[PDB]
Amino acid sequence: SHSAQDFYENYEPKEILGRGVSSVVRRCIHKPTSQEYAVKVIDVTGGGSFSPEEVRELREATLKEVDILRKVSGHPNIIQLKDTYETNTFFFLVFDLMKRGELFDYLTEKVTLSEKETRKIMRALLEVICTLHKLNIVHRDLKPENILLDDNMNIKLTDFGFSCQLEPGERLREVCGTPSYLAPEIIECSMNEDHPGYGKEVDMWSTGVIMYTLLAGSPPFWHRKQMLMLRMIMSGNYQFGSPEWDDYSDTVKDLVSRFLVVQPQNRYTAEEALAHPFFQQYLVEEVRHFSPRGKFKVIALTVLASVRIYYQYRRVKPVTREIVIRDPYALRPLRRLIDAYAFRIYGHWVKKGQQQNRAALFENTPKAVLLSLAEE
Amino acid sequence: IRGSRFNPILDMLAALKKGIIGGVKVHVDRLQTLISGAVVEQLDFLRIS
Amino acid sequence: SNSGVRLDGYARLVQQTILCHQNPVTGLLPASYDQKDAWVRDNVYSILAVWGLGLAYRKNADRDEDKAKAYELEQSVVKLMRGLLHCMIRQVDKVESFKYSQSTKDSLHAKYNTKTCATVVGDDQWGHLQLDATSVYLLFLAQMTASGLHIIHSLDEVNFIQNLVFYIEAAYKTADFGIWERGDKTNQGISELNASSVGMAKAALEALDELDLFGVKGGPQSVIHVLADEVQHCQSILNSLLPRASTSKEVDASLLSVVSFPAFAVEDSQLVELTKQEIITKLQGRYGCCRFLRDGYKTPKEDPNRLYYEPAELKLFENIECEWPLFWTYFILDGVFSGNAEQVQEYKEALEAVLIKGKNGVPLLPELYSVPPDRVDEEYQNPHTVDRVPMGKLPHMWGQSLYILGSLMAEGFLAPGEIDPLNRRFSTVPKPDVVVQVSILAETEEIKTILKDKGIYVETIAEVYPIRVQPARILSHIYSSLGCNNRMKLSGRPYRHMGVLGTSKLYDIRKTIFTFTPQFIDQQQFYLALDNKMIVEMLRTDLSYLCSRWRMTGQPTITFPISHSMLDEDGTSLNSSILAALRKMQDGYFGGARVQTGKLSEFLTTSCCTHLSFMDPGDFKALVLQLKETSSLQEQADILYMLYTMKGPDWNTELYNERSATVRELLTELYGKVGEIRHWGLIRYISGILRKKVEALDEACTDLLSHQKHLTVGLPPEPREKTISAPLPYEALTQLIDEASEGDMSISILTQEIMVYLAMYMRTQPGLFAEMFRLRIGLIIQVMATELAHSLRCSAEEATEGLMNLSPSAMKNLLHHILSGKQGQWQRRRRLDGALNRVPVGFYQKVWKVLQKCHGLSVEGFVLPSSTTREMTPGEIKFSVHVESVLNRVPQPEYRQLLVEAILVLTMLADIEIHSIGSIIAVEKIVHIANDLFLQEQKTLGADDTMLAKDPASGICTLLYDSAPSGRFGTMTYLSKAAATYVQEFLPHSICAMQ
Repeated sequence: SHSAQDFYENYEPKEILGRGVSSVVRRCIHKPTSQEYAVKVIDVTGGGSFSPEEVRELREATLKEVDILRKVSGHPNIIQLKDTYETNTFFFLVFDLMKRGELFDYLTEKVTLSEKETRKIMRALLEVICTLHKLNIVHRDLKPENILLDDNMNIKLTDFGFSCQLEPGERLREVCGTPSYLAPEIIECSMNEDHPGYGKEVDMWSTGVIMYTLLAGSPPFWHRKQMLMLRMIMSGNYQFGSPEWDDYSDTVKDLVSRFLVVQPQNRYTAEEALAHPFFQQYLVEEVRHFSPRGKFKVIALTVLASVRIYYQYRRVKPVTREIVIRDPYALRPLRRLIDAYAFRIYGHWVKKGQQQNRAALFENTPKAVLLSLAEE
Repeated sequence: IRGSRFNPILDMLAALKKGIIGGVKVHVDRLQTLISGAVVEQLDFLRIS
Repeated sequence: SNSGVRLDGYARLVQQTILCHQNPVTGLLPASYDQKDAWVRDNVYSILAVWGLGLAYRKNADRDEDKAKAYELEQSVVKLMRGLLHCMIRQVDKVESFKYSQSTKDSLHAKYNTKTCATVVGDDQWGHLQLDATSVYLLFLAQMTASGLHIIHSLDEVNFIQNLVFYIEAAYKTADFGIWERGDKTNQGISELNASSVGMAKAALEALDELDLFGVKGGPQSVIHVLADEVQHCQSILNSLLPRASTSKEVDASLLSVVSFPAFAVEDSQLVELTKQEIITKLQGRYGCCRFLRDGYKTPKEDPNRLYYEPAELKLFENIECEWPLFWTYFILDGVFSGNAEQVQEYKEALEAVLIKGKNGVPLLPELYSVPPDRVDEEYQNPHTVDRVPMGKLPHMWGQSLYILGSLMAEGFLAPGEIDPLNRRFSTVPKPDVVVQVSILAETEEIKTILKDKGIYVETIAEVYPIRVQPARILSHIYSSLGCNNRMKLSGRPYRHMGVLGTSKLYDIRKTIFTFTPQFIDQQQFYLALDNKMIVEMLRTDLSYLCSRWRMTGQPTITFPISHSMLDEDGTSLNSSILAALRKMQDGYFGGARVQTGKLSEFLTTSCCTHLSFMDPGDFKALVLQLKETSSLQEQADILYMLYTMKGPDWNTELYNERSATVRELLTELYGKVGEIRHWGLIRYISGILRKKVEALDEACTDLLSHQKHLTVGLPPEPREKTISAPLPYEALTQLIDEASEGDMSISILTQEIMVYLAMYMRTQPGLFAEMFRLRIGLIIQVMATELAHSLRCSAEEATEGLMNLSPSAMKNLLHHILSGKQGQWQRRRRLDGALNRVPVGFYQKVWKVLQKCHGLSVEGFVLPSSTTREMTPGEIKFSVHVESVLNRVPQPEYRQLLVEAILVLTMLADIEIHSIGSIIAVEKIVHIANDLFLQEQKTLGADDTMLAKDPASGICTLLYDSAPSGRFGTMTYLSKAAATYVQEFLPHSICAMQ
């Protein structure tokens, strides 16, 4: 909380990089070394339209945020707070410059992602979540919009505005965040005050939801009405589309089902998730010993794979323009091109909020008289 | 300048810019204009030696 | 010594090449060949070599012979300079006529004559409009004077130069024929903007900021005074349109001169390397470089006996642009200037091979090399392979003199610091920042007490008796007297608005200090200054603007008096926004700049001051009674409008028996009562009656046009709808907008306001105007009314009444909302898209690629022939215009959107197959087939007839409009199936699609 003169004579602002609800991010340089950085200027007065209780609570919130982010600093995959400057009207928070935007624009441009980058991002997120849980700190705000990408595909968590310390033996009873990412425990806290509380399970549910939306391309739960969406979430009857996931492995789908569990106790932890065979890999080892049955099994598996590879290659179908006449959605290239073209035509009506979402573009429902039955 | 001693030199430079220094008229301009159009005295003995 | 021999040889070469045709008495060289004419640009450019060799002689003379040689060369230079100045001064009437309004008929002649300094041609036989020549003339005049060489003799010529400065000061918004005297890309010359002219003008205006023409022995009135707003406007224009020469040429090689030795006016050197690499990779040839693509000058076709090119340049002027080594000899100087030597050697070696030796064995630069008339087909398949031959005039003094100067510079006899005493080589040096000083004053004692109550210490208008504060219009009326002469019929500088860049600096008038408030706090011009939010917004943008450039010496100074209208309703406290802004520029951070506050006493010792010397002394009576007795502002406005239109444009109403009350006086008095109630229900109504005009509207229009954009004023349909494709004068613009708005009066004001809103918006966020090619104010207005009606669920009249009552901040907010883009849901969005016809980014390219493999695309009778693809390129504008016109035949927005979807699905489906359809495609038939398939599928499912409804005039189900594009039940699948079926219908029983 040094004087503003130090910031004025040490950092020189530059052009705007982005805008927010009440803050804008600008580029700055460090005069001694000419190192680029990003500074977040927060107007605690809110342009003078804030009653002083609002100013006081915003100042308390930002002080809590800075002193909770002070401890976490050190992890390579987390945002680094380089300098802090405080005035009676403005806060200057200096972080690392990333380069590009966060996950929303990337996913919108690429429509859907493959498993190769998915494995890496999920591994990094699980490591970060495990480290955060080890430090007895919770976040409750995993959204794709709070994860930034570097030029080398590096992710680090940011926007900890809702993070708070959790004393052991305590059970929080507060409700916050986007309803689509709300775990059933939080909503149960909403209706009923007798429920004890929640914990890291909401974090696992959020991880499952973001994994689902990056894989399928649409959120697992979404509807035009909030009440029906909440009932949809409470029911916990997420379904798999038929002509959408016919080219994905069984292990990934099993992991999908394992992440999303209604019972809080049965939900998998970060350590348990990291031990799944999906992340299994080998470098080198020479202590493989077993019975002759093991040798026969391994040789049979090798022969079976060698035989099956050719048959799997042979299972390709031609273009079948007649099938295109009947149904073009069956073919994967036709589906991907139709999807990408629909996205580029209608690409500037996908933004923040429940009013507009990616799920509003796809219509897998058979639009007919069955739309009459909606709810009670 | 050496810190607080920087005031009298400012006053002297301002007075010099004004045009008069204790009843003496003064002119200020860039060196290139002054050197141009002026008689320059020649020392050519070194070339002979 | 060796230097003496080399300089003697160079002098001999120059004498044998250029000085042999100096043509004394007049002092003007002929413009080469047997043409018997004198072009200004060539005459100006032909003296640089002589000037450089004379300066080289002067420093090393030390002897009577060399001193005399330098004297003779200098007197030849001044003789030519005076001879060229005589041509300008003999035609003061045309300059005076051009000073008001812009036209080609009152423009100066571009080709002067030999002895007696007469005219050779009239005003309708040549292109007499070249700002570049005049600008470059003034630039070298300034450099010549700064070197220490007298050109000017009489003080009247100073007045003429001052008038000519105003003559060229409007180059950023005045279209010109161009340097090549050929107008736009094609012939039938139409005046159009180019970057070269403004790039040349900026440096010329910058050079004469303070340079006195009388040398070191001048007087109180010897310096040419120039503004600074025009320079920054020109810099913004050139930055916006640097990569492309104009809107019709992808690139012109003449941009090198702007970004090289003459008239350095460019920033952000990355653009410099970008344009250099682009010109190298696009215009480089074998024995020279081309001016621009598709120029037919001096070609074995075209029938050179004829002009006014017929629109048949399909392939007759492709890859046969001849050559121009002038741009090559520019490269050697550009390289040798700053720090480059290896490139200089490479370019010298390249240019030495293309040289020709004539009489006495001296260098000679040919004009161009022409392709042989027989080897033309080979070049079309193997460009830049067939040898060329010299052809045409080749005593080219321009390139020869430039090459001589470059060689002299490379030899090392002269230093780069001697050619430009003003040090124009350091334009790429960054400037860190500036600090802005702001002073706050109180109008009365009550306001001072109110500010002191909250802890703000200010001072009233009194007690500063040595310092006076006045608005800016009086300052403009003062500046309207500079360079005024009665004997030569010179009216001085015409009236114009001021930027905030001019009012910031202090002024001195007759041993007195004056400060002028910014022009945006003027409530007597327009009503947008009545809103505190916009006051804050324009303060923020203006502080940012001053903090950005500030190319003057000393800190700025801004005065912000606090007015009575800035208080709240009860008049006992300032508004919350004003107090917040005050607390914000306190603590030294407001907007995007550092703001320091204080008192004018401290700012006096450290602030730029300008000394000014040229102001130194040398039954209607029944209706009137009804108006007097009645009340209510509504009937007030109606009766005043009726009286003004019928009998009272200036007639006295005789309402008050002692004072003659004119209708205009009553109307302007009504403003005082209107402003207090904050009723936006008749203020615009009375403003339309008084026909108030917003200042700097032409600046906003030219900023709109400079973004490769087409404007359009008026509601649909044709022919009352217009198209402003070129900048227009203020009076012409006002007349055009009035004619377009007709008698609806308020439409003109609303159009002006929305234009101004776009005007301050594109600068901050030039990203939401993508996916758009043409804007219509009227269409936006109707969309606004429809959106407000839908939001309020009221009738059209109620929606219009609500819209016209909104505060201007509300219009800005709603415009931003709909520009961002943020049954009943899908259909509404499709209607909005069809209204705003937001076609995709690569739409025209895909349309062109599809047209390449088909005979055309018929749309309800009208057909787009495939022959258009060979006479036109996707990059230019005419294809976009034709495509939009073809797609705009249908009035229904949903139809145009579904047509776009169907033609795009045709584009994607054409890639899979490798065949030629050889037939015309009807998109409407494809749409109908897809609709029929969708209806049949829905009927097969079992849906009842109610949901399969039919629109009253479409034949298309509304559920199709409600349907999302993608998905397993989307419209894209139906459109693709219909397109594939139609393709199969006209295919020789074989698809053979592979990918």
